[PDB]
Amino acid sequence: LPRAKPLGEILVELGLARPEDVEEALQKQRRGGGRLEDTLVQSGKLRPEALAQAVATQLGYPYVDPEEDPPDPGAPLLLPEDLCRRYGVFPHRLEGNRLVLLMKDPRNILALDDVRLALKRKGLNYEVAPAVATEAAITKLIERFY
Amino acid sequence: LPRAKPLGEILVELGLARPEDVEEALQKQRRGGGRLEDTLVQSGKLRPEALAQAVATQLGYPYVDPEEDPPDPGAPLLLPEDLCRRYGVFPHRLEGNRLVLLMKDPRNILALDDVRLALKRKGLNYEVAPAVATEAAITKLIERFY
Amino acid sequence: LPRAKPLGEILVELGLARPEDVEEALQKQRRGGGRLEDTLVQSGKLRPEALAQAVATQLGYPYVDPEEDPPDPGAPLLLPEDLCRRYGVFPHRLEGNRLVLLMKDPRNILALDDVRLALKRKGLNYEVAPAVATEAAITKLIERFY
Amino acid sequence: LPRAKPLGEILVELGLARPEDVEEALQKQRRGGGRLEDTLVQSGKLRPEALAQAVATQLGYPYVDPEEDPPDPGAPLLLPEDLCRRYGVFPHRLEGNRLVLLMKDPRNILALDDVRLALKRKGLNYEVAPAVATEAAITKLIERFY
Amino acid sequence: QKDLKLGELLLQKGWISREALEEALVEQEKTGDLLGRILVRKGLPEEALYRALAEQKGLEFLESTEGIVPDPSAALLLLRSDALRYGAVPIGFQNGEVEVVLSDPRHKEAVAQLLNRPARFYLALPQAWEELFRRAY
Amino acid sequence: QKDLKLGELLLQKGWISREALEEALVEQEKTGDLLGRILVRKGLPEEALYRALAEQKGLEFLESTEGIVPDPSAALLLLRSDALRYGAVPIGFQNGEVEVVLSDPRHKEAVAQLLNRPARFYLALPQAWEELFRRAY
Amino acid sequence: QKDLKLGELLLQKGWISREALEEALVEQEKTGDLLGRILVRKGLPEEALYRALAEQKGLEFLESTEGIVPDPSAALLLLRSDALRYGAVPIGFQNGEVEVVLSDPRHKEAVAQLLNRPARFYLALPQAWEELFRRAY
Amino acid sequence: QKDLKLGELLLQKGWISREALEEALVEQEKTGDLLGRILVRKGLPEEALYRALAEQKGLEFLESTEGIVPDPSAALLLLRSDALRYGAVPIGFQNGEVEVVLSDPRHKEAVAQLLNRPARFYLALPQAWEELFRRAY
Repeated sequence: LPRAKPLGEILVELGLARPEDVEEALQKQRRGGGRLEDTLVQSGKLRPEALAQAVATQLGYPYVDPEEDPPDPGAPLLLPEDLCRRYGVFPHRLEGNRLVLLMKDPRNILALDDVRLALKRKGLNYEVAPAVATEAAITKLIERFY
Repeated sequence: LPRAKPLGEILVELGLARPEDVEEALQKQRRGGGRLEDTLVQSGKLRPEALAQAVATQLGYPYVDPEEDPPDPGAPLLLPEDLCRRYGVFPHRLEGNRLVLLMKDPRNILALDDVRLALKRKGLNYEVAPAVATEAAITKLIERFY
Repeated sequence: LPRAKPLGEILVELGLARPEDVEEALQKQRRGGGRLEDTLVQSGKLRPEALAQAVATQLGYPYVDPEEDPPDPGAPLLLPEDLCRRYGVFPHRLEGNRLVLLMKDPRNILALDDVRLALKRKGLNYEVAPAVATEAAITKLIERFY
Repeated sequence: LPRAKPLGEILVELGLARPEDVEEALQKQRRGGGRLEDTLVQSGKLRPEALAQAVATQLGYPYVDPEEDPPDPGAPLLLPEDLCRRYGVFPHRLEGNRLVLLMKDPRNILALDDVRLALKRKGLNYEVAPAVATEAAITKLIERFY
Repeated sequence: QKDLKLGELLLQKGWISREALEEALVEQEKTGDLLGRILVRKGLPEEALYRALAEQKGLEFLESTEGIVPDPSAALLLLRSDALRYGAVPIGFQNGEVEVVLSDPRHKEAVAQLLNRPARFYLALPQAWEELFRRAY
Repeated sequence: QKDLKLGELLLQKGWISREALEEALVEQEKTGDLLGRILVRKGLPEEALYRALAEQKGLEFLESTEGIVPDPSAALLLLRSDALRYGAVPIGFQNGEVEVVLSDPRHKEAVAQLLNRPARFYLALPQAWEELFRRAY
Repeated sequence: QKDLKLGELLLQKGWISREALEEALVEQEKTGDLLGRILVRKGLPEEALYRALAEQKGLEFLESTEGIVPDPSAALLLLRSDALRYGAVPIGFQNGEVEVVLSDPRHKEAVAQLLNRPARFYLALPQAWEELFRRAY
Repeated sequence: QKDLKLGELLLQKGWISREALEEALVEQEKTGDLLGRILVRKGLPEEALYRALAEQKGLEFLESTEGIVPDPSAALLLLRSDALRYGAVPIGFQNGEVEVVLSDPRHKEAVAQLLNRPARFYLALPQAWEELFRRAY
């Protein structure tokens, strides 16, 4: 898990990407061994727009701009900067055991797994209360607090 | 300690349980490694609130709600955060060698003897008066006062 | 009385304990090896107040009440927690090298003197100017400084 | 040094001691070895004022009231409480290399030498001109600053 | 008046159909209601607008009627029909605090409503606004 | 008016008969004199009073006027009768520290006399405190 | 003013019959009286009320007068009937707040007692107040 | 009204005769001037007066004729001739602070002057004071 509707093809179905970009992402699978999900964004093939809607579509996520959304200052310590920037993620408001983790792709299960473990080893009980956002803005937000 | 009645059984006396729930949960802890005080609810039988009011009752002590009852700061410093967290307990009223210890499980002797030792290092030769609380409420109490 | 005479009997004089309690405590010290005051505490006869009221009076020492009385924060540099615990004492008000050696029982002059000498082992060159507080207040007072 | 007149005889010149008291103190310099200044203070051959005034007369010193005469923060940094109490002293205003040193006996070279090493190793160039005050205030000046 | 073009992002993100943008945008200049709010239900899932608001305006990203709790203490501050067009329900009250949750903080015709006291903007759906008003207005 | 109640601590430590408390409280309202000063005479054995009072206000439990010497300048501030119903002739008289050794810091009507400037309280036996008047006014 | 839903802890913590809440809630909603004192006697034990109000308003439940010791600073001036009918005494200080023990923190005429100084409010039963009546003055 | 007893300390120091003390005290009671500035001339040196008094009243010790500086900004409160009979005068002047020479810290009428700005009291030699008086004001 997570399951539901695979990110690769939905990035394309939304009219925001080509099946060719899912395939080039898949070429990273062929040249690295990861999943579609992962590579759709990690190899830079499917459009960020496609991911903004598609990641959100596959599992059920909101999308928010980290520069403005209340970036709960204690939450940055919940996920040490390198375990935060490497995966394109940033901790926003905490909700008890839960974290509003803002991420470039909350369906990128490899990056997400490294973060999830960090959010339990360094963070909360994860119980994510997640959102989607470009890595660039997220990274700027991460840097502001660590 | 004190030895206590079984938690599930005090819940039976209170109209909060069947003896069936007590023994089934008991059989669960016999394999699970947790306590009856945990398995009455972990086995899916008795309400955690019922368990919470009932453990101190199981010992002859009151239900004390952690979001209400004053966590006199000397008490959490008397018994350290790590040590409190370790047993699911949170310190309250102090007197002479006395400490009220608000526990999810007042029966938990690991607290009371490791607490004893902590209290003695601080200067109290123990005389803990266990009291019981909802685990989540003391979790929040633990999070809020050291 | 109180005056010179041992704690118990002087407790009778102030209505703090009765001739019967002090006699049984004397019977206890015959094997107990302590002072009337120690066997009165050991036997469960004394109120913290019983001790404070008659013993101070006994020797012309003040009875002080630590909730208000000079809980001198620099005086622990003369009689630190180590020593406070050793004799059930607290460093009320410094005077040069002197210390208001708050003690559960100044009747035990030799204990006041042992502290006196022990003050040198920890700080300044002593000179006990002893006192007693409610035994419970001496305990709370000591806790306030460690 | 300090030298000038002998303390004992000055105590007497002021009408504040008998020559008989000076001589017993001198006998103490034969019955222990302390010098006249030590022996007078050790033997009690000084009216309190005799000591203070005689030294102020013998050598030349100021009259101050340490309760208000500036207990320069550098003073507790400069000379430690144990030493200060042992020799009856405590720095007041530090004056560059110099010091107004509160002292029960501004002539006693041994006491001054023990003080000197501390006032030499810390803060000053010693250059000390000790001041006259009641012992009550000497006590309070030492007592309040550490 | 200004933002990162509230409601146009939605087309870029696949959040809205082209037609939703063209209609809502004509209605924007024609009526004074703004594209952000106007687009909802024009080919715009309401949530997608909140994704856009969370991004284009920066309002705290909150939830639907099954998430956000109604509270007449504040909801009574603004008429349900206009409020629904505006895009907000003012919620809750302390002497020093009111929350305002809004779908279109671009709204040239009425954007300045509600936040005229110790309050700030949060972000949530018209679905919630109508139900939360009916439940508390 | 805060204390641990004179008459109650006194009964608790064996310091009074219950009747001393009850009658002294009546006289304490009918004449207005301090309960404590009244209790000594109504059935309280001297020291017994002062020890309770010292517990009531957290005061030092003191020795006599051999050491606790009054101030005649301060004594003449009050009519000695004011000072007597009050329960003390003052010791010292600082702007934030009159030294007072009252026979009953609990008694709300006579305790209110004398302190034109607040007192710091300490307390010993009535022999001392009545001597305190003999030594000052 | 916010709370943690008066009436809900009573049900959720097993303190009441739902009937206490619904009848009481309706009376608050229809008569304007306050849910706290309205709830008791409707299927709600007095103890049960106060524990819910304590948690809900960030306040604290009080035990009998062995615990709720009155504060003479006010209690000796306070009529015994004030201790009873507001169910209240102002006590000591903490931070800047002075405690107000109350028969009902929702019942603002009683929370008013003390408020010359900031306060945390505390809660207790009719018998706590009758015993406080009997002991305070 | 207090110090660590003028007259008596001066007698103890061997600075005055018993007669100087007593006659000076008669003059004190007769004129209102206090004993210290009176002991002098009756047998006490002013140096001796000042040295003992510095110890007696919380004073910082002052300097000789080669030390203390005159300044009308501060001194304009006590005329050189008042300063002379008093034995006291203000020292220097900062916009927010004055240092002051006392004579007798007990001379109620006179010690009430000198402080012509926020200020601190000090005390030492009459030689210094006289030259200071005559230049300061």
